[PDB]
Amino acid sequence: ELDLPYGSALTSSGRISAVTEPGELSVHYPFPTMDLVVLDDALKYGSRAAKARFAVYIGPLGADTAATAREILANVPTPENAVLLAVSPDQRAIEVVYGADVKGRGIESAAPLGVSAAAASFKEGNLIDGLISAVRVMSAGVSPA
Amino acid sequence: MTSAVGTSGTAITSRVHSLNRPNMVSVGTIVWLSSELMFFAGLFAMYFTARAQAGGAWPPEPTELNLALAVPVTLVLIASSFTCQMGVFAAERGDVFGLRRWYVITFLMGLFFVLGQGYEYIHLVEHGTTIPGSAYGSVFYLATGFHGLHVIGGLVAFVLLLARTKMSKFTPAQATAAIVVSYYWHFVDIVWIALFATIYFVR
Amino acid sequence: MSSTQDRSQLDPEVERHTGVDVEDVPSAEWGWSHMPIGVMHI
Amino acid sequence: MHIEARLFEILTAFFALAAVVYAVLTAMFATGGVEWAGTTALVLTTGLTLITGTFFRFVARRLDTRPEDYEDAEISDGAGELGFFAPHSWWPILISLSFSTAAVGAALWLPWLIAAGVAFVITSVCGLVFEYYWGPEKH
Amino acid sequence: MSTALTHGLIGGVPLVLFAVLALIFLTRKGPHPDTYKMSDPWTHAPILWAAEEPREHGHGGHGHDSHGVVIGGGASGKW
Amino acid sequence: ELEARRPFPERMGPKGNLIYKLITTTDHKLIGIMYCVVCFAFFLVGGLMALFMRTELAMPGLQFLSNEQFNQLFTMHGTVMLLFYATPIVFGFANLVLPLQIGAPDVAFPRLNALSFWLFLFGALIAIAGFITPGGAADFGWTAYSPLTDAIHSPGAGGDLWIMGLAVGGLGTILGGVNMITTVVCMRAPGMTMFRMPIFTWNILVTSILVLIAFPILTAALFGLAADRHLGAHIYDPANGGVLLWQHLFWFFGHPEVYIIALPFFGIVSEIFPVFSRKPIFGYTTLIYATLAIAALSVAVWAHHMYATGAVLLPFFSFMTFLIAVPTGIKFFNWIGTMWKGQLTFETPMLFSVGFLITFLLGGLSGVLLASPPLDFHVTDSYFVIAHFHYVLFGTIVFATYAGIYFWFPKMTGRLLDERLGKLHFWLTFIGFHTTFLVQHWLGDEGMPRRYADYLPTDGFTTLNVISTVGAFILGVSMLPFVWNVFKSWRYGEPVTVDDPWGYGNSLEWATSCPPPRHNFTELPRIRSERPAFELHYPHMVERMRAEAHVG
Amino acid sequence: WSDALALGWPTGITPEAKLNRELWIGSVIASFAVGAIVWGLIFWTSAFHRKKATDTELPRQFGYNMPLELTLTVIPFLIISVLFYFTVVVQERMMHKDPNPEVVIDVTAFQWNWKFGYQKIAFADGSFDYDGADPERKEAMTSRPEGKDEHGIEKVGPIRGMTPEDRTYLNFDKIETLGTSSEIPVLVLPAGKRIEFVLNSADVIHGFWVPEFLFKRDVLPEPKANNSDNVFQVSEIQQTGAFVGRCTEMCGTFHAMMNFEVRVVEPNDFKAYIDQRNAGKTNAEALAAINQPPLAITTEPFESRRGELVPQ
Ligand code: HEA
Ligand code: HEA
Ligand SMILES: CCCCCCCC/C=C\CCCCCCCC(=O)OC[C@H](COP(=O)(O)OCCN)OC(=O)CCCCCCCCCCCCCCC
Ligand SMILES: [Cu+2]
Repeated sequence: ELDLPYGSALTSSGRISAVTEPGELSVHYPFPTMDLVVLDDALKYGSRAAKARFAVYIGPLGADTAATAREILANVPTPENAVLLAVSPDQRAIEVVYGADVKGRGIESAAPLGVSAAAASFKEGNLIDGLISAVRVMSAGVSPA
Repeated sequence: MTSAVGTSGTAITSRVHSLNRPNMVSVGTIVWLSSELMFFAGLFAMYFTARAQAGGAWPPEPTELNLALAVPVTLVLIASSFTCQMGVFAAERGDVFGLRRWYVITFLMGLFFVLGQGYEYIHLVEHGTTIPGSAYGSVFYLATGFHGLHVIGGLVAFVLLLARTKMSKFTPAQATAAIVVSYYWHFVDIVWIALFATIYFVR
Repeated sequence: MSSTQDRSQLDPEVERHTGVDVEDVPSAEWGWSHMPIGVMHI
Repeated sequence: MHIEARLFEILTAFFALAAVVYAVLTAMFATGGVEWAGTTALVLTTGLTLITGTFFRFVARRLDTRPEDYEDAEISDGAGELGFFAPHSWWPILISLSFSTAAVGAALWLPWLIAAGVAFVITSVCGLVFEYYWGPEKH
Repeated sequence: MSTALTHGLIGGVPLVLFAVLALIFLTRKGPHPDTYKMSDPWTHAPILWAAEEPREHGHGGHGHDSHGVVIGGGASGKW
Repeated sequence: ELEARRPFPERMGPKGNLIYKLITTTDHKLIGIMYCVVCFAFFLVGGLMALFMRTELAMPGLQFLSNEQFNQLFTMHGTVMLLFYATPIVFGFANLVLPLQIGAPDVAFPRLNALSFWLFLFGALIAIAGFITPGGAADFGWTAYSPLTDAIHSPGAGGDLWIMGLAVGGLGTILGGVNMITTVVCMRAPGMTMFRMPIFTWNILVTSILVLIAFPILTAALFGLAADRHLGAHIYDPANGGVLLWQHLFWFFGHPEVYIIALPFFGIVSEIFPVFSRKPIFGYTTLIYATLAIAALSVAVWAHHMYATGAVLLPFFSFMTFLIAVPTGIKFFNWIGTMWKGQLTFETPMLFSVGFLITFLLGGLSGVLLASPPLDFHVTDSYFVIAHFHYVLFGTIVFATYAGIYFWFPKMTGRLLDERLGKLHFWLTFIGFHTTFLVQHWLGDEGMPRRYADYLPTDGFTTLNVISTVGAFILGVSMLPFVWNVFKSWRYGEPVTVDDPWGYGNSLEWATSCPPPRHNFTELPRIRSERPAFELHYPHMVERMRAEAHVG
Repeated sequence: WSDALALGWPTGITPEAKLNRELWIGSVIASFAVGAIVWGLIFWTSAFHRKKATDTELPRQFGYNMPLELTLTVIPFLIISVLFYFTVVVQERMMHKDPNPEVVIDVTAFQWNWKFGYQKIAFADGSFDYDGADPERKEAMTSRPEGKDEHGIEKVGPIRGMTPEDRTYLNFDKIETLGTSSEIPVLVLPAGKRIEFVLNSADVIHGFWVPEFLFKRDVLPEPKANNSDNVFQVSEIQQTGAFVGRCTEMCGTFHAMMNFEVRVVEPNDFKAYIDQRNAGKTNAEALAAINQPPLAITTEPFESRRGELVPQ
């Protein structure tokens, strides 16, 4: 066990009290804030119709991409009604994973559609726009429960 | 819903456990009273600077202070202070009824003080002295009438707190409310002691 | 404690499927909750 | 609660000194003797601090050392049910509006508006004071 | 003195200084990380984003438990 | 091993999540945010009045302002910017951070503090409402001297509305002061002894004591004036001691008023310096003693504003003025020592803190020059005094308030303000302020007193007045970057997901989630010094914090 | 160099003015030195940036330097004590209150303009058997036998037995140099003479400033009842010519229109002016008679028009 490299201390309860130097930021996501906001809109109210928690995993998912995608979906708050799109640009590999609750709601058909949209966007040379397009396509595919 | 999420006997309890820690209502009311003391300080400064500027006869010829109606009102205010203190003594206990009785008689004596002050004002205006009339009249009326507004606010507090005691179980929070109202009334009668001594005795 | 949960069965009748959503207006299905943006702009 | 009282004791000492020196140096060496405005203000601000400090000192003598006054006090020492803290209430804004009505009635000499504002102030203060005591409606 | 001249001065010197300082500062690289180029390797730590869209019934973590991931399908793509 | 977080936080929030809270909110943090927003709005209004006066003053003639329109302008500008932007925003910062800084869940009387906010806001509205009247707002200056304020002179309804609006605002301020003193006295963390709470809370406590000492006098004087106006109550008849009575009362209020306007922001700057210096506030005990001395002496040197009346004990007040000048010097040197020998990083909050130091220093030099009655005689009631008090004010409540906003915006928003916009805003503000108010020392030294709508072309001070107007409009444009930064960083802007967005923080408001939880805390550290958060985040440093402390 | 370091002084024309100028320049030297050292310290500590080469080594964290704090809290006491001693000594030369002034000017200042009465002229060399009239001072003692009541009240008066609008304080004189809205009052003084200024205000409080005197004083409505020092001597005026003066306290809406002038002449020119003013002649006529411009030369009674955009 070890807190952040510097300036973060474990408090009395579970919550960790972390810090950053005055100059730098905290989120550190390598994307413009505008596109992060757009993807947030796609996931939040671009998905309400789906009533299925939509998740995006830009990190690397190595080995058998499918099994690691399942494991990552396990990290979503409600993996049973959840659609997770995990893309590794190091491996150029997309995966989409769902749960037992999202079954027969059009998720299966929208799976290849979302994957194809993400792949087309990535080959065109833009990860985030592919993420947003795939989220939109899958969300429109999944009818509310 | 089973029994309760917060094991409290009343929807409102004392803002602090006054046994070991200060009672915030008492502290706040004391601080505010200390500020109202400076308000009355501004009033007293007005009256005193007017006093310094009179030609040796500070109560003008038309004005003649009436001690006959002035001593009884200050005595009644002192008595109301004492009855408010016994109302507090009842309040510290569970006796909401004793608190109500003592505060009712205190309210009656404060109302009598207000009516006596109004009658003395009527006598004074009828015999010349008047706020637009003279500097003494204006400073005296301003000081005593602002104190009278304070007394009327204290009467409002008395009636409001008696209603509050009617509408809920007497709890240490209501006891605290009674103590702070008593603090305010004691401040009111203290500033009256000062005002009566300066206006009537010291002159 | 001194209260009982209420069960309200009211007749519903557009179906509210399009327009506003309960996430934005928590009582969307309990009554008129959506003014079209076009009418507001006009 | 010794420090709280001691602060106001120091303020009382200074204000008494200032009032006394101002009165002494203005009764003599001034064109009209005591100013009677600065002197009274200083005296009664001394009285302000005196009231607050006397209450604080009485409390401190009456009160055993709280954790808030105790060095080396652990957080768990202060744990417990803190008193009632008035949750959401709309009566403050109504009191402010009623006092503003009375204030405009005072500024614009409208005795009817002053009376209406005073009535509104009484009503809104009643609402604020009784908000957390109004027993359930008995029908 | 030369109403036109000094009115132009009071109207422009603020604007001119504002423009100069905006060029000086607003044209500086911000602390936000530069956008991740597709060709460049993924250097950032693994990212997982979730909607927080659907109601969670209870708020309290206790009583949510771990029933199952219960995977309900899969898909894949190679760009 | 990884958490499912959103790509970007909520920008605006679900519809209708604020209006009913604002109406009903009892939480101190939201009330402090409303204080800050409303006070900044009033600052914009007062600054617009300032720019109107300055545009008129750039020309010897009366280009667009009638004499009484300009007089109403400076009157309402001074009143808005002292009693309706600064004295409320001190309590805005109080409600914002003081309950956090003492480890408290809320303020002592939360309904009372909400009442204070609303009483302030509506008092300000009614005071401003003088303008909509056909006569206009109050002609008499901010000071509102007696014979000019009676019904006969200035019979307008704007004056009465001003009197009652100031009265209502004063009641709100008194309630706020009672609330803050009660909060600091009673509500406090289990380990937070009085002598280890932050300098900001010390300053707010002493400021509230001064508030109670002063504002009741303002209420008494204003009620006496209202009686004089609406009843002919001879309270301030010049043939009585009326004019000097009002002078003494009003200044006994206002001088402690300027020091309640200053001390809270001295505390804000004392919080700013240690965190960006990476070292403790120098002479913490010295700072608290200096604050106590400042308040004590301020309560009793009110009448150095009345040197030219020929009716005050000049030596007494001059000596007290110097005696109160000394503690401000002690505090200034404590700030400098705090900056001394630390890994200084000049982010926008400490840029504004250092700007405060720079401007306030010249303001205080002007003050010490003014303290001497022989000098004050020439420079009294002139633009030298305008430059003095604008330097001290704009340093202590604009630079310091900007520092406080840039400092606690993350801790009240969860979002960081854009740093480059902060740089641009600070430099625009500095340049504009120094351009507008520096020349006013020479402007008032050469004969041109304050409260002149116009001046002769044959008279001097024309190029200098247009220089001041260039400066005023530089400030006007400088305001735009800050407004844009706040507007685009409240809802957008770099999210801060951790305590101490400004690392090496202290004073215990950085021991809680950057958007503080309702009741301010889910955890309290081991409060053992003046820097609980610094000790928590850097436990290894604790020994050092005690090792080098005594070395100095 | 001194004038540049004077921060815009009007050069003194009275001994008290020059002493005040010396005090200001000394205090400005002291304050500039203090400000320079403090700015030097602030910039030097600003040079203590967070160097990149600095590893994870936080500062000394010293704080609490008792010797240095004592030094810097005792020295400012020394600076303020010396400056206050200089203040007191210079202040002593603000009103010598010479019982035998050399020319007494009664400066009345009514709402939006001035008036100068030449209360008394008494030259040490021996001349000017002149004095003010003062039969114009009449009270408003409302000691009527009966008021609105039928009997008994016999009200005397609001204040000290007199009505507020009494004007007993307001002292009038024979040679009144009243100024109108269209004619700037030009007060005439003799150079080299000790001039008393007996200050009063007819309507409202406001101020009497001659920037070249480097001194001012608020003309209060009733100075005596307000415990105020209306009277203020000037020991001597050396420089002749015209010097502007301004209402340096909030007078009213026309607070900027109150500018007056003081036209200091030689004693013989003053004698001629006073002689020609005793005989019925306006201030302009008397000033012209001594071969001087009649109207104010440093200022003009600029337009009563509300502004430039008013259609005439
Ligand atoms: C935040 C507001 C604020 C602050 C902090 C101050 C602080 C001070 N003020 Fe200020 N003052 C005003 C606001 C403020 N003032 C306002 C608004 C007026 C309006 C008048 C009107 O219009 O009626 C006014 C008027 C005013 C006057 C009246 C001038 C006149 O009208 O003729 C005078 C003195 O005459 C004065 C003095 C001082 C002094 C001595 C300080 C000191 O407390 C602070 C400065 C002094 C220092 C000494 C600090 C620097 C110290 C050092 C650098 C240490 C080493 C140096 C030495 C030892 C010299 N003030
Ligand atoms: C906090 C107090 C404070 C502040 C910040 C200021 C700020 C300024 N003041 Fe000051 N001023 C006083 C307090 C203050 N003043 C006092 C107390 C007096 C004496 C009053 C009296 O004697 O009665 C005075 C007097 C005073 C006068 C004397 C007028 C006269 O007597 O004839 C002048 C003249 O230029 C002036 C100018 C300025 C300027 C140019 C600024 C600038 O710093 C202002 C910056 C302005 C802006 C940043 C506004 C730009 C904003 C917009 C364009 C947006 C507008 C939008 C809306 C309104 C919705 N002030
Ligand atoms: C702020 C108030 C306004 C401004 C401040 C005022 C403060 C005054 C306070 C107390 C005084 C009340 C005592 C009243 C009795 C005194 C007797 C007297 O004064 O004499 C009779 C005269 C006639 O005199 P006359 O024409 O010469 O005829 C001679 C006949 N032969 O009546 C009067 O004018 C006196 C009437 C005064 C009524 C004041 C009402 C106060 C209530 C205000 C409510 C709060 C407002 C909140 C504002 C934020
Ligand atoms: Cu005048």
